[PDB]
Amino acid sequence: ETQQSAMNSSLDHLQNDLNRINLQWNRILSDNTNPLELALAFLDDTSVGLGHRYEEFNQLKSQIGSHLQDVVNEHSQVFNTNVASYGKAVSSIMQAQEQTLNLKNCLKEANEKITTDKGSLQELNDNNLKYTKMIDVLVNIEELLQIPEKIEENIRKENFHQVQILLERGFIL
Amino acid sequence: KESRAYLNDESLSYIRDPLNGQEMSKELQHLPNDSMRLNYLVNSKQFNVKAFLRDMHKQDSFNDLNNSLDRLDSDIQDQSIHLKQLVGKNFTKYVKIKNKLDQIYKEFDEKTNEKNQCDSPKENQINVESLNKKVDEVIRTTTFKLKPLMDNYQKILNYQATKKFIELNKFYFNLPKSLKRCLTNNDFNEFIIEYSKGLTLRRRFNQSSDASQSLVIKRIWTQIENLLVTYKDLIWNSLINSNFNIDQPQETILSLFSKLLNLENFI
Amino acid sequence: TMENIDDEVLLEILTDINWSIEDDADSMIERIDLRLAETEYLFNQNLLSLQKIGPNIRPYEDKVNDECHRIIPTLSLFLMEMSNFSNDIENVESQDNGLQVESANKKLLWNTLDELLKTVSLDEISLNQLLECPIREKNLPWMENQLNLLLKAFQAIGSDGNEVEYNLREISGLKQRLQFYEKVTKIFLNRIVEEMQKKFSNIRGQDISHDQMIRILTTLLIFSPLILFCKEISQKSYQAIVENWNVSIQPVYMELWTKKISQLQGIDTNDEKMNELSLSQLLNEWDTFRKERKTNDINPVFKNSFSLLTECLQTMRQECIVYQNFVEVFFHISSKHNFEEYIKHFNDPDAPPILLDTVKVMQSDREAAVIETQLVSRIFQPIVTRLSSYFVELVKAEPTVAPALTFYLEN
Amino acid sequence: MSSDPLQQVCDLIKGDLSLERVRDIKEQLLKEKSVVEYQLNKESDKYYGEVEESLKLLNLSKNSVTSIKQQINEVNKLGNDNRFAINRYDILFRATKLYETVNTTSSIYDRIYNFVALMEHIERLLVAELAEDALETGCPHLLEIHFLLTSARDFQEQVVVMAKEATEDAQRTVMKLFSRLSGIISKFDKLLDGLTYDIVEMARAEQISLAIRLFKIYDLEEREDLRIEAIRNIIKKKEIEIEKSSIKKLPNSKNTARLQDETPKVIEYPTNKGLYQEIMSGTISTRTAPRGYKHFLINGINNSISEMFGEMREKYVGDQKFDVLDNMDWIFNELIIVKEHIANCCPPHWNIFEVYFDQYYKELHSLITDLVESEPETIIILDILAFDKTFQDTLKQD
Repeated sequence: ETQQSAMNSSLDHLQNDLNRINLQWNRILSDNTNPLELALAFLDDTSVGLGHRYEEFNQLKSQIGSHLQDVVNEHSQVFNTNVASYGKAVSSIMQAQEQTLNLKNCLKEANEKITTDKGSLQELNDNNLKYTKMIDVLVNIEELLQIPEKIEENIRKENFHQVQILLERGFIL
Repeated sequence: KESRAYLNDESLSYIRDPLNGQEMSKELQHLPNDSMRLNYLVNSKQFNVKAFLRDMHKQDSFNDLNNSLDRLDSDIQDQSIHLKQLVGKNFTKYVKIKNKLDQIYKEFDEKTNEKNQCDSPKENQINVESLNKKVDEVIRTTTFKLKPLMDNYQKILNYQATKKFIELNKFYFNLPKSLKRCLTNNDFNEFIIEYSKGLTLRRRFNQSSDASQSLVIKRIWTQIENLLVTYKDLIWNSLINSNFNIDQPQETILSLFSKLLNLENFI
Repeated sequence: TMENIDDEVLLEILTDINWSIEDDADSMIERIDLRLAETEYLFNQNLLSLQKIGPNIRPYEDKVNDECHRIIPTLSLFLMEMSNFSNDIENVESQDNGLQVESANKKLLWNTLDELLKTVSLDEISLNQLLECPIREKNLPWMENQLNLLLKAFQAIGSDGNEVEYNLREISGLKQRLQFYEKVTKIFLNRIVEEMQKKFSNIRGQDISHDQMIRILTTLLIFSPLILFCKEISQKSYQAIVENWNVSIQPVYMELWTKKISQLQGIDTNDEKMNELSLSQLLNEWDTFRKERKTNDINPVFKNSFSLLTECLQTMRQECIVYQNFVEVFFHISSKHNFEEYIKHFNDPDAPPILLDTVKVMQSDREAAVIETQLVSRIFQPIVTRLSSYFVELVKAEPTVAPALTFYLEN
Repeated sequence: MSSDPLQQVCDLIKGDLSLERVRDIKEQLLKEKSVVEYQLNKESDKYYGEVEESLKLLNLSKNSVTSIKQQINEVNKLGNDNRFAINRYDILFRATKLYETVNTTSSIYDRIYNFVALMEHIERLLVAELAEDALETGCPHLLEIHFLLTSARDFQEQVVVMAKEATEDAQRTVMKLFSRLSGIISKFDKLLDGLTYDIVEMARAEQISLAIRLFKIYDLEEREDLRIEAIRNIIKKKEIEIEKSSIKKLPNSKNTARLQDETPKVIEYPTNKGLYQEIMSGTISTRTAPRGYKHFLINGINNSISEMFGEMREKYVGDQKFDVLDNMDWIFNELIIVKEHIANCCPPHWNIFEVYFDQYYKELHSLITDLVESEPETIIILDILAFDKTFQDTLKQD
């Protein structure tokens, strides 16, 4: 599908190209700028005289208005495309919500939330002061069981009891 | 906080403008930009050419050059006439439809990333600063989890290893069980025979597939070497001194060679 | 066949020994698990307020990034304010009637006719003509064009066919990328046979200790296959030509280093002579001129310190030339983008090592590590004189993004 | 260890060789480690998941927010596409020739400064309508807000007199200043005679269903419009403190200036470095700045018209001994009726609901003085002000 489109350009838009280009001589002659405070001081109000600047200005209103035959539909297009800085920078302000605020503060703060109240800083010690204690339970369960058994029932099978007395030497070591 | 703060005035003005786009050609009695491609007319603040796409009849597999092109020339002709003075001949609103269309975009080269903006609005130049410095601050967090995440993976790795030896009881043992059984009696013979029968179950865990369980391969490897040790012990005994029930020792070399070269026969 | 174990369950069971057997050693694993539990709760409250204030000591730099980024809040509300009020001036400016079918009708005349650039349908001239298998390897029509024609096969959203009021690829999408991915399925099997074939030539490539330099120049002949932006692995297939094809072809390099590195075995027997040179040292010292020189110390001759620059370098083939398999992972799949355009020019990685800012994962370092350490095992004179050797090995790799740190942690 | 020898005392509380009681003591240690690992288990899990969301959002916002400001690289660098391209026509002659006559606002300033003189001399009585209400002016949303927009057209002589600070001439704010004598303070004070007489007209016992509707509607329209207007001028010193104090106070000047900056860094120079953050362009663009005290500074006189009528209804004697809160709390009932009636009238400003609690400052401060010493009936001192404490609580939201 080629989609052959017939706008109003290169015959309409040539009046914007040539007659609004009178501003090279017309707008530089009347010099209708710098500032809009002529008859606020009530002095001149022309000044003088914004007719050739209205020949270029009205050449933008009419000669680029007859050029705006189908181009006042189509100048008329970046109202949803020159707001690309409005779709992003506020999104960058949302990103500044996310990064200048939420990444740094959720980072170091939502990091630092689960803190002491662990707690573990007590309880892992209380685990340790259980655990090693329970270790010295079972090791002292071992050695106190060892020499009473080894000398008793391993009377006969010597050099199997050498293992047992070695383990008592470790457990009391 | 809409003066100025860039968001509440953009939400109020620019997003009250969004519903003004949603009811511009849609509420123009009635979706006059299209021919009812969508009742809600998504979106009409932009094209949304999958939703509102009915500016003329076709709209077909190739006939978008037929009538959608004739929609372009049709409403570009009717809008070439009506838009010549709708905002056309009064083109101060078209000088402003080029001012906030191009000169605001000329300020969007100054509201870009970056380029020749000022450039001392500091955005500009790290747009991936959360990757440029906060993946570097998150690389200080990689120094953090360098301890902690590795602790989590070795943690659940060790718990999964407890699951793994929990998932292997007769096998991954039976090195010292059949090994201590071996020199003990005969090994019963069942403490070699039935022990490597019910272990030949899980030695066929190590044989119904092996890839690449060098753990389980080491298991049935030491099963093999131990079985060879009782083999050469058996024929060493029954050969050299030769003093037992001779039929029993030949039954030992017989059955032990049967299983031994049965698994070597599988090899 | 490859259950939840053998993912270093060997190295898990390499705590002490799987030497008969033990469930006692399983209890020993429970003891090491509680040791890690107190070391990791210890890391937890170490980092929970303390080094979470160490993370607030990081938020000097990071909240400072939120401070230049808080100027980006002023740059973002400055640009968003210029475009907020100026876009409100657009809302009153172009929409004087507004009435977008009377004031801004570039898209209300053209609700679908402004989106009318979908004429590249469909298939399949240059998909197999501009790439026989390829026509490439000179930034040629399969690199420059038929690649980007397969990007047009992916620019065609093959399941977003019509939206029939638009109807761009209603029946054109039935066989656009089905003939472009049928002919490029033949080019895909062509690069798959070029992957097993060229990677079997890389298995023949064993250039210089080890070095797979033929796999490096051959890896230059594979950067276009992984760049190949559709995208490149359409169904996890180009990476399976880079990984599942290199699955067995890791074990040619891994089997190569496996049989290779474990053969340097040579040692002494009994060195009471050198203890009569460090007993003869203190005899004529000091009280004299020393004696020792520093004398032997015959272990300082690199019987095992040779591997500290060799099997740390061959470990840096399992790691850092596997970080030149970070030039062969896909490569470095990035970046060419249409579809072989930028990597049509830029297909030359280092890759090793080189910095640290990423998140990734890899393999092919198990047996070189276990070979280097398990080789170094019965070493009873070391690590007394090898203090800064094994601690330099401990403090080897800080700044890379490779697992050579975990190797240095294994070291 | 220093715990273990103490634990050797704790298990040496079983005897000396006490293997059965050593076993049971080990079961006690197993109970202690058991519960300590239940709570350390789940607590460690909650901390671990906190680290999981912590690094999960440091991830998700490092990457995704790096692609949100880098999505502003995508869409904002897409903003730089049509910078000198867009709108398919003579935009150069649209912004420099057709917008040259936008710098030609002379005759509008002559007939609108002159008509701002004469017609707001007329609107010094017409838009300053009073005597007595006739719906508060009559119709102060027509009248007093006609003096607000007539003072917003004379915010060219009130707020954009502070924007036109030596723009191009000398009589733009001098020959038009005698055109602003009957122009600005005959419109702004006309909106303040209509605003003080609007809220005073809203302080008139009904006040009314159309008088406080129109009057308060002007006193929320020009009140909140004045609030965003002077908030746009204070955000012209805060958008200039954001902008010109990122220019003058970069710091790279580095003197900085003497003496138009520090002070007034950052304002910084009107028309347009000190004005265009409240002026064109600027789609507002004056800021407004009507009316300043419609109820932007005159909603305090409404809740202080029931809290100055309320405080005025004390009659400090207390007319028997403590009848201050009788008429004062009657003006608190009129403060609830005028409050909810005015929020029914005006949402943005003009006594939404603060008249009730302002009249609770009137009844609170009033009842804390009628029996301060024993000057009231000492036998009936606390019963009166306490009876209006709990009863005037129960007569309202309490």
